[PDB]
Amino acid sequence: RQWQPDVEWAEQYGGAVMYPTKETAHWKPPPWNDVDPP
Amino acid sequence: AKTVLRQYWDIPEGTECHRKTYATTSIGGAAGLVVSAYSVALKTPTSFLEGVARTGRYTFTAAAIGAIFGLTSCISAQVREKPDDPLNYLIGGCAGGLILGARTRSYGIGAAACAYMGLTAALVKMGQLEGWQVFAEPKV
Amino acid sequence: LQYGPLAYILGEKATKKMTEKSKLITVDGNICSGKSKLAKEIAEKLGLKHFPEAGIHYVDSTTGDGKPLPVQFSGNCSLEKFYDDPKSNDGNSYRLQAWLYASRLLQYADALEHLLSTGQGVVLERSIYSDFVFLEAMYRQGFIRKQCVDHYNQVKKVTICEYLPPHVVVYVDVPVPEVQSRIQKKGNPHEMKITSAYLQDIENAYKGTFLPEMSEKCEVLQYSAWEAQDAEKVVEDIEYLKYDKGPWLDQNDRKLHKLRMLVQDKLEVLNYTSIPVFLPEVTVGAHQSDQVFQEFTELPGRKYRAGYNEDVGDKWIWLK
Amino acid sequence: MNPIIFIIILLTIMLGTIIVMISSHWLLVWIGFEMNMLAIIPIMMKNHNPRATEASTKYFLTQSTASMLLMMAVIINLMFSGQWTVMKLFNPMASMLMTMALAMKLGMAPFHFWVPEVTQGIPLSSGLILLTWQKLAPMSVLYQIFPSINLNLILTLSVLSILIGGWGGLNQTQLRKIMAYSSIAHMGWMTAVLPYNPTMTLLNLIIYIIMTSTMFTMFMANSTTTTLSLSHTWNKTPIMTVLILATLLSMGGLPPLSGFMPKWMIIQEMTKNNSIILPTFMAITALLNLYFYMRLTYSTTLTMFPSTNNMKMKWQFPLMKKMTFLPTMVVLSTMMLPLTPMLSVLE
Amino acid sequence: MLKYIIPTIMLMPLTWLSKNNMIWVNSTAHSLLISFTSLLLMNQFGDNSLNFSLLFFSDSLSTPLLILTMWLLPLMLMASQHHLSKENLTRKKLFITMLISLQLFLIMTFTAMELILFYILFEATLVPTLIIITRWGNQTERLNAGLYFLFYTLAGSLPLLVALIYIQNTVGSLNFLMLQYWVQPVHNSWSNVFMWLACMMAFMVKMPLYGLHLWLPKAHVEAPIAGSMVLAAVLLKLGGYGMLRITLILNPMTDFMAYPFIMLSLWGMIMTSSICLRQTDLKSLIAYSSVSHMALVIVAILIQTPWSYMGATALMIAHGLTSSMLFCLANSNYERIHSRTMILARGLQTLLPLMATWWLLASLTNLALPPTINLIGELFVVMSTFSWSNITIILMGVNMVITALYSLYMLIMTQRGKYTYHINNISPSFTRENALMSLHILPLLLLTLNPKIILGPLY
Amino acid sequence: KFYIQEPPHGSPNWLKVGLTLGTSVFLWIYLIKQHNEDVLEYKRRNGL
Amino acid sequence: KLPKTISLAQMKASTLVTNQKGLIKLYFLSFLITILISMILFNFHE
Amino acid sequence: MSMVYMNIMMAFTVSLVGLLMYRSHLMSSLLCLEGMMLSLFVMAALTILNSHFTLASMMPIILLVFAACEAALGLSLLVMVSNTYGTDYVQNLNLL
Ligand SMILES: CCCCCCCCCCCCCCCCCC(=O)OC[C@H](COP(=O)(O)OCCN)OC(=O)CCCCCCCCCCCCCCCCC
Ligand SMILES: CCCCCCCCCCCCO[C@@H]1O[C@H](CO)[C@@H](O[C@H]2O[C@H](CO)[C@@H](O)[C@H](O)[C@H]2O)[C@H](O)[C@H]1O
Ligand SMILES: CCCCCCCCCCCCO[C@@H]1O[C@H](CO)[C@@H](O[C@H]2O[C@H](CO)[C@@H](O)[C@H](O)[C@H]2O)[C@H](O)[C@H]1O
Ligand SMILES: CCCCCCCCCCCCO[C@@H]1O[C@H](CO)[C@@H](O[C@H]2O[C@H](CO)[C@@H](O)[C@H](O)[C@H]2O)[C@H](O)[C@H]1O
Ligand SMILES: CCCCCCCCCCCCO[C@@H]1O[C@H](CO)[C@@H](O[C@H]2O[C@H](CO)[C@@H](O)[C@H](O)[C@H]2O)[C@H](O)[C@H]1O
Ligand SMILES: Nc1nc2c(ncn2[C@@H]2O[C@H](COP(=O)(O)OP(=O)(O)OP(=O)(O)O)[C@@H](O)[C@H]2O)c(=O)[nH]1
Ligand SMILES: N=C(N)NC(=N)NCCc1ccc(I)c(Cl)c1
Ligand SMILES: [Mg+2]
Repeated sequence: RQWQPDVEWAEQYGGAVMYPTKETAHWKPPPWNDVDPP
Repeated sequence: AKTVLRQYWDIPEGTECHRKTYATTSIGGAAGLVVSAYSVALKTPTSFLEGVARTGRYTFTAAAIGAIFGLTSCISAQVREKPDDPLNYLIGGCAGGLILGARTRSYGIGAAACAYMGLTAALVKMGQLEGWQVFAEPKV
Repeated sequence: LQYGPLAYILGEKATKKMTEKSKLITVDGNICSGKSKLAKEIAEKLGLKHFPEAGIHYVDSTTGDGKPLPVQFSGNCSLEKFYDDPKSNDGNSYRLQAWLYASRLLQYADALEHLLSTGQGVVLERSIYSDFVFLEAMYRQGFIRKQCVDHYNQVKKVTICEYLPPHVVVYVDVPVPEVQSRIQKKGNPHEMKITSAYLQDIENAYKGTFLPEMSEKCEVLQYSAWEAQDAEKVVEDIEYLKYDKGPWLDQNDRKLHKLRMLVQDKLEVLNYTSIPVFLPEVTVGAHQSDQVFQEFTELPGRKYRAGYNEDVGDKWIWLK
Repeated sequence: MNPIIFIIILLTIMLGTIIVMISSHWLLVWIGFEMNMLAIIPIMMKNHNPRATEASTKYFLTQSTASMLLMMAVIINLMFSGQWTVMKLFNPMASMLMTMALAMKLGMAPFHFWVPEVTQGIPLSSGLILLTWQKLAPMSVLYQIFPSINLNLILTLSVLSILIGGWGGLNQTQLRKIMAYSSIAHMGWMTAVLPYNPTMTLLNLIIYIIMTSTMFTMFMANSTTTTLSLSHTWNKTPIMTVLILATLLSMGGLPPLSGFMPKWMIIQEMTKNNSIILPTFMAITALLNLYFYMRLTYSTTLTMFPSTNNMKMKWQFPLMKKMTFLPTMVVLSTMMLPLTPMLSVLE
Repeated sequence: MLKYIIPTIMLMPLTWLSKNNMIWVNSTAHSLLISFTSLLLMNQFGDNSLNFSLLFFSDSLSTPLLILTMWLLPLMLMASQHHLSKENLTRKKLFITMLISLQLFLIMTFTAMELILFYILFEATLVPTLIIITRWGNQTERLNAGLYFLFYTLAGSLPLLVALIYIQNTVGSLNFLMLQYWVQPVHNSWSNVFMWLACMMAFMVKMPLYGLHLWLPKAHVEAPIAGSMVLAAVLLKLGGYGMLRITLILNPMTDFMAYPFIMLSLWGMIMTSSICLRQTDLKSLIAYSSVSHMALVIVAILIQTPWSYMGATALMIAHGLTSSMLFCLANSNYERIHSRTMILARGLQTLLPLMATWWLLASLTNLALPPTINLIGELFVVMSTFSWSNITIILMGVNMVITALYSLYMLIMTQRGKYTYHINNISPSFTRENALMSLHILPLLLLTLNPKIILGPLY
Repeated sequence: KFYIQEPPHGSPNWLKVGLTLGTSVFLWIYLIKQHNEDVLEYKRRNGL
Repeated sequence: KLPKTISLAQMKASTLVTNQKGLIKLYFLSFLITILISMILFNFHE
Repeated sequence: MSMVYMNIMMAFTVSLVGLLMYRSHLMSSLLCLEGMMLSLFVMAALTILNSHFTLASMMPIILLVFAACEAALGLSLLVMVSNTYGTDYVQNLNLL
């Protein structure tokens, strides 16, 4: 059957940036609801 | 820029090689200083000396690229006896591209830079001969 | 008018409807602790709306014709299978728990909507505030992985922060040896497979974490199995509470307009229950979800928006 | 926020913009920018969280700085011409200061850094105002001072915005940052043609706003702020994926879609002025935008990403968001090319 | 052209308003009726083209390409409906809509008088084609095939737009009838060298020119059957049609500007023909075969002789039917064994005797057996390039040998030898498949009786 | 009575339906007239 | 007996543009450099 | 030009450079912003007074009113920033 994206393929677009580098290694995806913990 | 660029074009092709090499090295060095200024301002150097080193790396690399291009291009025009020939700048543009490959210690960057700088330099010569405008004055 | 800023501007403000009767009460306890019987008694004695505990098919009961849907439209989450095989490699245990948290979240938004739109109080059986005690027991018993608990806390963190906690938490305390006895008499073949260790973990979470946390912000009333039988004494206690803590005292019309705007929109309510976190137990492949979704649209009254389905008798569709 | 206060604040945002557009006096223009900035800060902060406060502060500092540079240019203009009429400036230092002031307000490169920062930190509806309505007032001023703008400065600003906007979008997974960089590049097209034909500036601006409003409206209907969240759309509202696909192809300038029109017409005006290298370079650089627009179409409409079990619960509820004007906007975002000669109404 | 535009548009409501189980019957039946009426475009005159209106015209170049386009739509419908049988109804209707929208853009593209109108339609074909490949391809790398196909095109097409707008400013019009009378010679200058390249490179990528061809095998390996059919038969010929038109305004600069492309074509046709001898994917072999055949078309167009233009027209039509038939034959095997590997299923003549005959006929036309229009077109080009330079006969002759070698190698490898023992699902050929093959080859061979209608304006 | 909860759009909004159709009929009448005075004014000015 | 290079070039140019600290101090410091360059190098103030 | 314009223009440039070259406190940058307004006020008043353009005599007052109002808003953001982090240091404003 026709291939569709799996979890490994989808996880490419889940990171903080599309192209990881050493500068942005500490970056994390922002909070889901935009609210940083107090 | 206008003053330096006008100096370069005023000197005829294939004559006064040293005067051509000063114009390009001055132009190249200024570009490298511009890059260094933004690099230091946006990506903060760890220490003051590290910032001075980075400015020297970018400024020398840019000046070296500009120096060899002016030297290579003007000698070729002189040796070949072909002043208004775009191929002289194609040779000069590639030589400058190789130095970038040397400074960055990469053969790929040297190969790519040769092609990309060489065509760009040759197009600049056609634009000078043909009167191509990059920032055209509004006419209509 | 469907509720919105215009209806609010024209005088649909919460403080006009709500009175001293306008209270949210939840009843907590272990399994077979009698919370259900007490919950109904408190509701009818105080004239509040009773919500039976939200189970797997709570969402079905509020949409469509209200009847339950086939199991494939809940993911095949099964409480029976959770008892038969807690450590199933199909991920059923946490898929169920993640589903029940979303069901409770939906029920909480419905109960809050009822309170804010009518002023009538509500009685719930457990809630999003107490749902973690089952998560914690499952994890301590090895039924779920630590990555599941991490996923649960992420969803909880960005969902429960939007809501106000219950005015009153009624906890019924029944010891584990007694709970296990009440289970055996009930005679449920699958539920009789429960272990006391699991039950004790449920109790530890209630007393270790839930009740200490609620007391800071709610009116917490505790009763034994025997004291919970006298529903008049329980109802008598509720009517003597002072309601001196909690965030409900900070609420006003403006802040309740925002809350009502949220709880009435069930997709906003459920937005973060589906965060794109690819956990094996809750991730569904594209081919399966596409197939199930197509079948769902084929169920009666599910192809179009409610009121636009000719196969169930909706009329005037060309003028609606 | 009380709904009446929200309405009055929104009307103040619009009023300040309208004051800029109807004013013949530089002071009233400056007041309009001041009024407008005051009223927009509260809609940036309305969710009250550290990221919105940071965005509001960064926005205030950028816009306040540009307002001081604008007033400096106006006062220099007064010194050398003795008048306040909104028109060509009478001093080249006044022209440079106002051009840089207006470039900062628009968020053009190299004054661009705040646009992705601020847009990410505020709600989608506030980001919709920031990237559409907030462009009108500065553009309307550029529309009137262009005869005295330095050509090299304006074309240098335009070229950088197209480059930065294109490269900036390649690395983004956040939809708001994708919109922010997409906006920066589009401003470069708008100002690149301004020295040649301001009508084509207005045409590009109007179409950009239509397409931008469509995307924000569709992101809001689903509460999607990331690429991966948007990849769940196929399993909730399949029609939205098709609409998002068409609008993305249009924002990429692909014929026969509406977004091809502004770039087609701008290329024409530039070439009529014997400008071949610049429009060619801009058109090729715009292929950077097409790449990361296409990437969104792959994860949203042309493939099916994995879903989660709790998604089944969403199937039981309808969309309750207003999505105001979306059916009209999406049709205008995609099907307007056969009516291109209608641009003459902007003359 | 409204008598073709409107009924094509009406195919869309036909498909969406059909009963669920009638979508293929209705769309196929009515698209065949449109194809029948397309033969009214044969009213061509010796001197003047058939000029309908201010927007559309049809000469002897566009008419055969129009007929081929509208003939190909029902064939693609027939070819697609099997592997789309499990698709849900709405997505089937969307698939058919893309094919119809592709026909709409194509027939408008081939009949536009003004070159910017041709450009917009020429570009618009990209959208449904890209959507057909990335949405309805089977494999993971259909996404990459789409990007390569998309960005190869736009890398060349944007300079073309700038040149076209520049030409209108200088000349005052881009109406092709006006250009025939107001055309002026192109003098030597670096500016005209880049005008020439901007006017031509977009069409070179489509053909595709050797060295800009690697997108094509990638696209074919990923496309569904209908995608390959339209791509091989029509979409490549958009570049051929574009070059035949725009060379009008490029003289005399084409004299020396054609050389590097002729060298790429003349050598490229040998390289790609040889590559076919070692291809292991059947679809990739047919894709490389197209590159080799289209190299002849590029040479014909560039040397600009009456004989070469006639050969180019015949080659474009002949290749379209032949290559489309080969993908259909390759796809019929694939729908049984679910692999494109050529060596997987051997000796199929033993198991499928009549499909072996179709393979034989498709191969014979691919190697240009006289008097198929495949040979007529090739022979005319070979005739004309010999006058251009006699040494070209060496490269032309060598290419003929290699083409026969890989064409028959395809036939021997898949149809002859022993059958693969473990492949036990080779069911008898369906009526649909036999009809599909015959609907390619029969009109192709019937054109031998009256070749003049495919020889183009220079006839 | 299929639905457990009465849908918001169970019954057509007759006030809204009347306003909608009244607007369409009003705009068409206003447009048709607008065209007629435009045609007469055009002929009058140009002497047709 | 290159699409990869162009794509690699763009990818590298994208990380230069977007790898930024997010600091108010550094962004406004770059505004000063731009204003200084606009005057000293290109004479946009004339 | 007259002597004064040199120094007033120099004062505006100094505060602009101060504004663009942050240190740590957000309040220091807000002071540079109000310094710029002050120099704009003086330069406007001098130009208007010296030319005897009577109706513009009000312009500098309008400038002061709006800039003060803008300053009140900036102060409000400063305190909201300081409530979150306990300081008004701009290096805390890097979540985005
Ligand atoms: C006329 C002059 C201008 C010409 C320019 C061209 C304009 C075209 C764009 C118009 C504006 C956008 C509107 C497009 C209409 C899309 C209609 C459609 O695709 O069908 C909707 C369908 C509904 O799905 P569902 O919700 O499930 O209900 C049916 C039960 N399955 O949705 C689905 O089922 C989802 C199926 C998965 C998606 C498949 C992706 C391939 C389909 C692409 C078709 C749209 C192409 C648009 C791109 C531009 C075309 C040139
Ligand atoms: C980023 C920091 C910004 C700091 C801004 C500080 C404000 C500075 C205001 C300076 C205003 C001076 O403006 C400048 O004055 C001189 C005085 O004649 C003008 O005049 C000069 O150039 C013109 C050219 O035609 C002629 O008058 C003459 O050659 C020369 O005197 C300039 O045309 C004008 O550009
Ligand atoms: C006033 C301005 C607007 C003008 C609108 C003019 C057209 C109005 C059409 C109204 C009738 C729509 O008809 C309604 O939709 C479709 C097709 O019609 C029908 O249902 C359809 O199902 C499938 C397709 O999915 C097919 O079998 C077939 O196309 C049809 O039976 C519905 O059973 C019918 O109730
Ligand atoms: C795959 C890509 C293939 C690319 C093929 C490239 C072909 C290259 C063709 C080279 C000829 C270009 O066109 C050439 O331009 C120069 C412009 O200076 C013209 O010459 C003109 O400039 C020179 C200056 O050096 C003057 O001496 C001359 O008097 C003037 O007419 C030539 O008359 C023309 O022959
Ligand atoms: C001349 C006009 C036509 C040109 C059109 C250009 C449009 C821009 C294309 C996107 C550019 C960035 O696109 C990005 O490129 C790099 C390098 O190829 C890819 O990067 C990928 O391949 C490289 C090697 O080739 C690996 O080092 C890398 O780890 C891998 O992720 C990214 O997967 C792709 O997303
Ligand atoms: N795994 C799991 N089971 C749950 C959860 N909530 C309820 N259940 C199960 O639902 C069943 C019935 O709910 P209970 O209230 O605990 O038992 P009950 O006898 O019917 O109700 P009362 O006696 O009145 O208190 C129990 O067997 C529980 O195991 C949960 O969050 N996770
Ligand atoms: N070409 C410019 N840069 N400016 C500009 N629009 N000039 C006016 C030329 C013009 C063009 C179209 C129309 I309709 C009209 Cl009435 C006038
Ligand atoms: Mg119970």
